[PDB]
Amino acid sequence: SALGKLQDVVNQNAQALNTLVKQLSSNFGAISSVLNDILSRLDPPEAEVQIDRLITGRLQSLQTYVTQQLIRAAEIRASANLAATKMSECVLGQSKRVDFCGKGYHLMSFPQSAPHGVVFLHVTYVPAQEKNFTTAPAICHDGKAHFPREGVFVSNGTHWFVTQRNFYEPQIITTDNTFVSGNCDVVIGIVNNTVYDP
Amino acid sequence: TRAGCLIGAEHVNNSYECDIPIGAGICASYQTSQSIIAYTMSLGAENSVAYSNNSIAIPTNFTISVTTEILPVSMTKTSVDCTMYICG
Amino acid sequence: YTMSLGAENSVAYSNNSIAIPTNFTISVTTEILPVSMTKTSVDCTMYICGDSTECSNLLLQYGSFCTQLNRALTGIAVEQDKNTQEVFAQVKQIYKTPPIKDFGGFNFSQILPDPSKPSKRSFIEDLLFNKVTKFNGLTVLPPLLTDEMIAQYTSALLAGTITSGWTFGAGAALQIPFAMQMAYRFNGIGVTQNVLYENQKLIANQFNSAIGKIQDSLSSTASALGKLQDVVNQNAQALNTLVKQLSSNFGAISSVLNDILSRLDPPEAEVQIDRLITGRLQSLQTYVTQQLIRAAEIRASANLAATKMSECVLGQSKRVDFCGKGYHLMSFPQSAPHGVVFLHVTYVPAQEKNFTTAPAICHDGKAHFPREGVFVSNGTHWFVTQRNFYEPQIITTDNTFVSGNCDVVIGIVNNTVYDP
Amino acid sequence: LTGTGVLTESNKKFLPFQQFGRDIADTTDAVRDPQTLEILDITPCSFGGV
Ligand SMILES: *[C@@H]1O[C@H](CO)[C@@H](O)[C@H](O)[C@H]1NC(C)=O
Ligand SMILES: *[C@@H]1O[C@H](CO)[C@@H](O)[C@H](O)[C@H]1NC(C)=O
Ligand SMILES: *[C@@H]1O[C@H](CO)[C@@H](O)[C@H](O)[C@H]1NC(C)=O
Ligand SMILES: *[C@@H]1O[C@H](CO)[C@@H](O)[C@H](O)[C@H]1NC(C)=O
Ligand SMILES: *[C@@H]1O[C@H](CO)[C@@H](O)[C@H](O)[C@H]1NC(C)=O
Ligand SMILES: *[C@@H]1O[C@H](CO)[C@@H](O)[C@H](O)[C@H]1NC(C)=O
Ligand SMILES: *[C@@H]1O[C@H](CO)[C@@H](O)[C@H](O)[C@H]1NC(C)=O
Ligand SMILES: *[C@@H]1O[C@H](CO)[C@@H](O)[C@H](O)[C@H]1NC(C)=O
Ligand SMILES: *[C@@H]1O[C@H](CO)[C@@H](O)[C@H](O)[C@H]1NC(C)=O
Ligand SMILES: *[C@@H]1O[C@H](CO)[C@@H](O)[C@H](O)[C@H]1NC(C)=O
Ligand SMILES: *[C@@H]1O[C@H](CO)[C@@H](O)[C@H](O)[C@H]1NC(C)=O
Repeated sequence: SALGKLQDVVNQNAQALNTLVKQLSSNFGAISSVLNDILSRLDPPEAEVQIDRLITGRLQSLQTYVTQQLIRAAEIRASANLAATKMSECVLGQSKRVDFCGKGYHLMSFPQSAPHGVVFLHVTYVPAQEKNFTTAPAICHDGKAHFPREGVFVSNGTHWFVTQRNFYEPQIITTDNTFVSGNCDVVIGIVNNTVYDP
Repeated sequence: TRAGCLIGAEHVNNSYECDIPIGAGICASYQTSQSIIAYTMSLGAENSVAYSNNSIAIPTNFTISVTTEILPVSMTKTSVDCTMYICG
Repeated sequence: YTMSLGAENSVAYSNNSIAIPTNFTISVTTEILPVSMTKTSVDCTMYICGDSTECSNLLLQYGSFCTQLNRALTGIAVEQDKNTQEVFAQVKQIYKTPPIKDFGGFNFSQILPDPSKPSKRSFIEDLLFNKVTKFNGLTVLPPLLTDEMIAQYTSALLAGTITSGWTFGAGAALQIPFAMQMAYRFNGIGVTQNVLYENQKLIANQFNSAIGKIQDSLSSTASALGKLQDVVNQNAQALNTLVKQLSSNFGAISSVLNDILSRLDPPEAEVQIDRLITGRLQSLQTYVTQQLIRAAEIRASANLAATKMSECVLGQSKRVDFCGKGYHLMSFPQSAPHGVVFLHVTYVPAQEKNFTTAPAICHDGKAHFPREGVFVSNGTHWFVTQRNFYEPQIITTDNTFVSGNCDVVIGIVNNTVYDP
Repeated sequence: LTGTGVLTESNKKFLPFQQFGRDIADTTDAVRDPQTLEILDITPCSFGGV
């Protein structure tokens, strides 16, 4: 049941073809549904009246089939354009669009062929094993605010560290991962702590 | 129901996923002595984030997951001659 | 009159002049997108003849046309259900907002559901739903999800976006203070976090004022929700035309089939019933074709809404003019009749001043290029702002890097580089 | 006028010269009894989908 989208198109096309074929078993108000019978049982002056109704019916059926086929080909073209954009933005390069090439942080996609379709193997990065940590926007060492450069200030309860935003890697808060900007009485939520100078 | 009268199913006071769509918030499923049950579909679990002004959660591990995305590309190319369908 | 394309502005361009904004305004826009149509089914046997048998026998000679129309309408209904299932159900666990609402100063009480109503919608959603407010064979099928379920989905998405940021659409939702979330989203457009951690009060005031202005605009002006009313008007007009097509004669002696079956004999009534059958069948086929063509555009709009729900609310987008006019910060989803309404919070710079700039500076024969910044001047002294917010810093060897000599770069200027 | 549907007493303000009644869909929903001067509402017979 996984390859359902690819099978639905085939089923719709088969149903359309079968209906177009079965539309030839109708008389549309005539005496028969076979032109051979009408032509071998009636004279040309009187058989055209019966042939015109079949012609009108079959023409209407064929026009309906062509209209439905164009409407379906529009959706198929939209899906093909989406698949091409995905192939260009996730197989030939890493993407940053959320929920565009899988759930999680996109890493790489692998193209795989399929009957009248394409299957993408989206390798994603899903974080796990969360853990609670108390945090502060910055710190006050000598009356100045030390905002982090790339990370977040966390504390295990007693000591303050600086780690990443997607993976817990505690490091000593030094003046190489934090920048000083402004005083220490304008930011709400700041916590006093020491900054190590190598 | 808000979509009509369902004759043949039993209305349970539980909430499960949607198997057979019926109408406005009503779904059907063949679950337990077996019978068809009608119920109100559930949108999901009721989680509650421990939000505060001085707490943050940082993941310590990770998991690489590979999912599949199936997209149709083309259809069967067909050609219908009118002189063989309307006539012949 | 001849329409005007706008004002005639003239950017004062020069090889040694740059404009760096000194302030900012938090704007909140509104984008409305139609997501679903009205699920309608048409019994062709009841619409073409009506409680009759001879006309049904005459119509059975036309093949599998009513089956085709019913299949097309059922596919349209399933597509409309998929259109609203793939937009509001991008979350597995229904999140809830904490009781204590302390988000740094951002007031979400007017965007979050209120206990006043039976835990159904919010003030903005109530305005949206109050602003866009059994037949001869036609029937309207109700949608799978109800207004309450779509509203609960939007509330869960909002709670997740407020209490976790973008960590609830990429795995497990982890808690984070809203101030640090706003700082991290400011660090994604070019501005540093020290600007937010010092103008948080002004930012919260501007956000509250923008939400109030959005509410006022929704209350006073009712012409905003036009894309949602247009679809309803088109569907109603299509249904009205399909109903009024039952009054035409199409060459027959009467539009009512009972008046024909009670006046003529079966030998002569078939000729008068065939005209009505053909006319009503052509009308119904035209209606179905137009409905499919309209459902195509509605599916396109629903896919656009799913895209603006995935990488716009469950993450910050860097696509220009895709999630608001300006630097996107955060978007908020709101339920609407047959549609979705986004509230795009965008960073808009303002109050820019004119400074003189240089590509690099030469200190000891070697060139110094900024790591992340632009060299500016107040007239006599050289500084460096970040990219968009004027924060003059002393040019040290920690915010610049040396690359070659200053004899190949056009625009070099002699200046002192501070060594700590 | 021949057809089918439930007949019920209507509260419409028929005029002394009006005999029939049509809605916005050009459908007869009210008639006057040719014997008793009473207006009856013609509501369609019950139907739906299965
Ligand atoms: C964080 O705290 C909340 C509330 O006590 C708790 O439900 C959650 O499990 C904690 N997370 C972890 C894994 O520390
Ligand atoms: C916090 O971390 C420090 C350094 O790793 C350690 O010495 C201390 O025991 C930890 N405290 C707690 C409460 O875990
Ligand atoms: C955080 O919230 C608690 C409870 O409302 C409050 O007592 C505390 O002062 C707050 N801290 C800051 C600085 O936001
Ligand atoms: C930080 O230190 C200053 C000066 O000692 C003091 O006034 C302030 O209360 C301290 N704040 C905290 C978070 O302890
Ligand atoms: C992360 O998970 C793997 C197995 O999934 C385990 O071997 C490893 O110890 C975990 N990391 C930590 C820090 O516990
Ligand atoms: C920035 O603009 C706001 C009004 O939006 C004003 O209140 C504030 O004083 C301005 N600040 C600066 C730096 O001019
Ligand atoms: C938020 O605004 C509403 C009015 O829209 C007000 O009643 C409420 O007290 C405000 N809440 C805060 C956080 O000030
Ligand atoms: C430029 O800035 C320096 C340092 O703030 C100041 O001493 C000097 O007067 C300023 N000059 C002008 C023209 O503003
Ligand atoms: C900048 O433009 C002016 C005016 O054309 C010119 O005189 C000057 O030499 C130019 N300087 C540079 C950086 O080439
Ligand atoms: C910069 O200084 C060098 C000598 O140190 C000199 O040759 C050059 O002309 C100066 N350039 C400017 C911008 O005056
Ligand atoms: C028809 O005759 C009946 C019985 O006498 C009488 O009740 C009724 O009013 C008459 N109706 C008309 C239209 O004359």
